[PDB]
Amino acid sequence: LAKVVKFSYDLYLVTNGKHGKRVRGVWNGMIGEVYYKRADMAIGSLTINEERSEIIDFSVPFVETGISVMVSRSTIGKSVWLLWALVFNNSVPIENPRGTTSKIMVLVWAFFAVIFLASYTANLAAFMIQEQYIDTVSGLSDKKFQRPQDQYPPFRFGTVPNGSTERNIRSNYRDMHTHMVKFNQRSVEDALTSLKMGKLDAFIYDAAVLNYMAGKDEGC
Amino acid sequence: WNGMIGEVVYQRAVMAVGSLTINEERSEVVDFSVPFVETGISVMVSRTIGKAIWLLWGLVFNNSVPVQNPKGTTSKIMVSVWAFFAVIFLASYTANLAAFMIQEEFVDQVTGLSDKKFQRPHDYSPPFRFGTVPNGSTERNIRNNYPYMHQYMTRFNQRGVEDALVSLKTGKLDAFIYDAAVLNYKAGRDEGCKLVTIGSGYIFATTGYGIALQKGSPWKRQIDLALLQFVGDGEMEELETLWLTGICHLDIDNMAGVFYMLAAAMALSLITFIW
Amino acid sequence: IVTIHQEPFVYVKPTMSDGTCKEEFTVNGDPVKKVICTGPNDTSPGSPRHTVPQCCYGFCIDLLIKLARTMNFTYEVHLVADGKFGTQERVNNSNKKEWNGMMGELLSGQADMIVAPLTINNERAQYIEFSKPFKYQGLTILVKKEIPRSTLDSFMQPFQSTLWLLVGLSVHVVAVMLYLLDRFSPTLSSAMWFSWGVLLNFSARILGMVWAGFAMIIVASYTANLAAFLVLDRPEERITGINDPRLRNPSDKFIYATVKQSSVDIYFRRQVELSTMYRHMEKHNYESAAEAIQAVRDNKLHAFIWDSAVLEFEASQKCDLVTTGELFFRSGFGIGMRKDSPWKQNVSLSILKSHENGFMEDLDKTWVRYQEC
Amino acid sequence: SAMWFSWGVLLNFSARILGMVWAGFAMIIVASYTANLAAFLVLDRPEERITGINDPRLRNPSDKFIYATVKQSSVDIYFRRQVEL
Amino acid sequence: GMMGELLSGQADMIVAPLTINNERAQYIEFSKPFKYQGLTILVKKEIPRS
Amino acid sequence: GELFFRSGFGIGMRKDSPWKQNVSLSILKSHENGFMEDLDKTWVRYQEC
Ligand SMILES: *[C@@H]1O[C@H](CO)[C@@H](O[C@@H]2O[C@H](CO)[C@@H](O[C@H]3O[C@H](CO)[C@@H](O)[C@H](O)[C@@H]3O)[C@H](O)[C@H]2NC(C)=O)[C@H](O)[C@H]1NC(C)=O
Ligand SMILES: *[C@@H]1O[C@H](CO)[C@@H](O[C@@H]2O[C@H](CO)[C@@H](O)[C@H](O)[C@H]2NC(C)=O)[C@H](O)[C@H]1NC(C)=O
Ligand SMILES: *[C@@H]1O[C@H](CO)[C@@H](O[C@@H]2O[C@H](CO)[C@@H](O)[C@H](O)[C@H]2NC(C)=O)[C@H](O)[C@H]1NC(C)=O
Ligand SMILES: *[C@@H]1O[C@H](CO)[C@@H](O[C@@H]2O[C@H](CO)[C@@H](O)[C@H](O)[C@H]2NC(C)=O)[C@H](O)[C@H]1NC(C)=O
Ligand SMILES: *[C@@H]1O[C@H](CO)[C@@H](O)[C@H](O)[C@H]1NC(C)=O
Ligand SMILES: *[C@@H]1O[C@H](CO)[C@@H](O)[C@H](O)[C@H]1NC(C)=O
Ligand SMILES: *[C@@H]1O[C@H](CO)[C@@H](O)[C@H](O)[C@H]1NC(C)=O
Ligand SMILES: N[C@@H](CCC(=O)O)C(=O)O
Ligand SMILES: N[C@@H](CCC(=O)O)C(=O)O
Repeated sequence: LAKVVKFSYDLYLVTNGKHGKRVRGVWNGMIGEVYYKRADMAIGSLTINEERSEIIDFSVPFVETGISVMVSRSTIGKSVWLLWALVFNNSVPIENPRGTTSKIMVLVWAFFAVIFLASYTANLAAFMIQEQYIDTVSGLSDKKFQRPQDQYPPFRFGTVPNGSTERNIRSNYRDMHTHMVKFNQRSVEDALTSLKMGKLDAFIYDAAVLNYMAGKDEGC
Repeated sequence: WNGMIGEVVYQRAVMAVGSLTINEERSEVVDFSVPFVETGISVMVSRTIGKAIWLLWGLVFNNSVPVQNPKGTTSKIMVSVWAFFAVIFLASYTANLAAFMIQEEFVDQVTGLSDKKFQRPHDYSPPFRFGTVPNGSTERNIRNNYPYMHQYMTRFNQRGVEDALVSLKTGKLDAFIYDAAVLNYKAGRDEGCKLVTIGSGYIFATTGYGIALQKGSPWKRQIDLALLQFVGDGEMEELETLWLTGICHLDIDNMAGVFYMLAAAMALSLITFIW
Repeated sequence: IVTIHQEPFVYVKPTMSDGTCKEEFTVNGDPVKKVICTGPNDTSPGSPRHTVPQCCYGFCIDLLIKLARTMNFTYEVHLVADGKFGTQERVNNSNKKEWNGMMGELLSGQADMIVAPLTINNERAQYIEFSKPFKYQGLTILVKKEIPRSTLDSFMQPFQSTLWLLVGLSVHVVAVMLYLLDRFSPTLSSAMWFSWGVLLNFSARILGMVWAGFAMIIVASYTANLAAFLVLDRPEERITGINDPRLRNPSDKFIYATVKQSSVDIYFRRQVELSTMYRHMEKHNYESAAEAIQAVRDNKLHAFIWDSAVLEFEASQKCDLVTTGELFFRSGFGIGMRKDSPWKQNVSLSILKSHENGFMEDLDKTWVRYQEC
Repeated sequence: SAMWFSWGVLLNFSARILGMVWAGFAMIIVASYTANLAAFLVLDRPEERITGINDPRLRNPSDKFIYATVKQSSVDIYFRRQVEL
Repeated sequence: GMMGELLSGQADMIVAPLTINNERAQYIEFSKPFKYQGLTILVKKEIPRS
Repeated sequence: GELFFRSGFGIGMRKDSPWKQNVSLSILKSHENGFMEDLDKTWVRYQEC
């Protein structure tokens, strides 16, 4: 941007807080820096929402991020008996068919039995190769996230506060927020460690950051 | 001299930038820059002890042919162990075959210009035909190296690269010997590449394309340094990716072994007819 | 308001008697909100240009109704005269360049807002101002499922390379030699039964052993080939994404195209390394997305390059069509307006608010995520 | 008696029927184990190291991947001069 | 190294696999390359499993 | 398989020198005939285990 728009920039990073939050009418973070005319613009991983767009002017988005959930991916009619014995081809001594039709259907049924065994083995192999998408939850609209107290089994989800995700959840789902606040977490790396060791089940955070963390994870 | 070399020598042009190969006779009359793409010459072509053995060995494959029954407790235990080992061996063999077939790979060919067929194809009853285009570095090199090969090539002389490609595709020609970079590009951009180059071009001159400047021209040092600068910054790879890409960047031995084994078994059976 | 006929976003249907359509209901019981749009008839070049009031509904119409509810204004919806979104085209008078389609109608004052799946890009943004994107999606390729279909019951095992005739000749020879050997050795029915059942049940023993081993290894290879076939083998000549040689190396055998005077056309024109694709596509670029989709269904086409949000919906509706999972040039659908205008900030804020809550998710469920398979 | 037959059923009134259905169970479980192991020894294959120089592991150094060249050579100059490496 | 030996007069030629690059070519003179080759990565990517 | 920074092994020499042109001419001539191929086959293409 500096090359194209032909401007020179003075770069610094804010220590007043996280990306942005309004505490008692006073903004903090990069949003506070831009809003109070202490900086001309902010370049970090800053999310666009209605609350921030009301006070400042956002540019066009240059990478798509929503909110996402990360998990740890933790002598005729009695021939049926002989026919079924040959289905498992156990060579059970019972009798001997003598007719041409008898021999033909015996051979056809032996061929059918062997191909049925082969198809079963192949089907099991193909099923084992395929990887089922074993997902803990369908998404946020899931019943677990909404009312964990109203359901007997508990499960743990949390986020990093003072972010866009916390504001979104506060505005939308109040019971979910009240359950999530007591399970609050400090950092993204701390949340990943907690997910790895099992202290937490689901981590709700930014889509791009979680995608990058999943991509470069050790152990996949 | 005619062509780009003629233009450069006779001071009509300061330098030539086209696909110009570096060799000795041209270097005697013009100054060449460092090569910026490696092009040799390559070839394009078209695509109870005595009776227990049978009982045990038949018990390996669970053929269920009633013969007799073991008596020893140790014998029974070892029979169960050996039959189970046979079963797991079959399971592992099936798994190995599945892994083998699910694995896939491709073939290639190397040979060389000095192959017997390339020297004199008269040994092959239908004499396979190969040819070049004249007015080129490849034709001059082949004339200087093997006059007999050039004399044979004269019977299949032709003009264009696309003409050679269509002749190979239609079966009117067998092997096309030509500049390595051009043949590599054609192989890359051939639809399905029914045409393939013999390995990489490394057999003959394996020189490179250069900027042919006038003899003693002051631009030589600057051009060489600029080209090496482009090579060092990776811009050369960027240009190559922009301009030179392409698409292409049931048993014999085992079946013969099985056939030999069954034939030998039958033959030994027939021989043992007397005793 | 000016808009265009795009099936997932703007359905356009004829009226029943006079400025009214059938009062449809969603499967969830919520009535469908339809609006009256005055637009031209089906055929543009071969039919007279007379406007008729049809009725439009869909994703974009619901979004427009929500906008009018939030930002207090009334609307008069009409369709764009030609079925073009809008590009900068050379006019054959004065050697100038001008905007056509919805872009031209908006810039000329004929409309005050473009509520349609209008792609945001730098070419259009230099003359009009977009809102924050109300959709995120890229370009993708629409194809079909196999030439006609996939095989049902795997043709009872394709028996790839059966060489079955030679195998049967070998078993016939072995059976004949078995009968000869047994007759020589110190029993037609017994030998025939043994020959058939040997697969399952001095020299006869060894012949039995070798035959059992050979049939055993044959069945092992057969099981392995079936398993390999039904674990991996399934694509037969797919144009996997845009990187396939069929599109990278163009030929008249394989035909792919896009919609003329659209965003995809100028996207392919702008790029330098896709000039071959642009030349191969410009010959037979279609007038509208529906016509190109029908041509793909009728085999006049082989691949269609278009926005993912439309092609994925069409693949969901039509089971005989499919789309590759690839994506390129991810972009967004926003709402176009003129230069600095009073509605711009509130439109952007309303779209952001709808994104924050589930309204856009509700629209996706109602119009895009409702599939039949 | 029939106890050994049981052990041997895998290979060799209504008691015979029960033995037959049990033999069928034995065959189906052996086939299941065969398919399981066949998928097991096919799916596990660590390619890890990617042939590319564009592999992310090379671009992002870590403890588990150590790579270097000869000191004071042409590769040293090549990696020094390019600012994106 | 070898470049310093050649430039300081201790040697008159460098007959060795000396890679041609822009930095060295500013001071010394290279012949037409006698071996065309690029860079590559060697690994012990061999897993004696099974 | 990804061969990056394609370059060449050549013979180093000082600035303008009597043996500058003839070394390059001799190397080119050896490339024209099979001498370089002979050396490659003798010392490089000797594939062993
Ligand atoms: C999210 O924002 C919260 C405020 O809106 C913030 O709470 C603040 O947290 C800090 C430390 O995390 C507290 O400071 C405490 O520790 C310092 C250490 O030097 C002491 O000097 C202080 O007196 C105090 O004991 C603040 O008191 C606390 N303020 C409030 C209003 O809660 C969270 O930490 C933020 N969470 C993040 C960034 O993950
Ligand atoms: C190779 O060079 C020869 C020599 O000029 C070319 O022969 C000429 O061919 C054209 C067309 O066939 C004739 O009009 C000329 O009279 C020929 N020249 C002579 C001196 O006879 C030949 O065409 C060249 N081949 C290619 C492929 O360029
Ligand atoms: C919301 O829409 C209503 C329409 O009912 C607007 O009410 C009109 O207000 C204008 C002046 O602003 C009057 O001229 C009309 O007589 C009113 N119409 C009626 C019947 O209410 C109202 O102004 C709008 N809210 C806004 C934009 O302030
Ligand atoms: C855009 O939305 C803002 C909402 O804040 C509108 O501003 C308000 O407009 C009403 C109109 O009746 C006034 O009574 C308020 O005093 C305004 N508040 C502020 C903070 O400006 C604005 O009018 C809207 N613009 C358009 C074109 O609809
Ligand atoms: C639109 O014009 C076409 C062409 O004549 C005609 O067939 C069609 O009936 C017209 N539609 C209406 C609604 O009149
Ligand atoms: C030339 O331009 C006129 C209007 O300027 C238009 O009506 C006509 O169709 C054009 N001719 C073409 C595109 O062949
Ligand atoms: C270069 O070779 C030419 C003959 O080709 C000869 O006259 C000259 O002396 C040679 N120079 C050196 C220094 O090798
Ligand atoms: N970039 C995000 C941080 C992630 C989050 O808050 O969930 C933001 O600006 O809020
Ligand atoms: N570039 C080659 C032409 C092709 C060839 O004959 O090798 C030359 O300069 O002669």
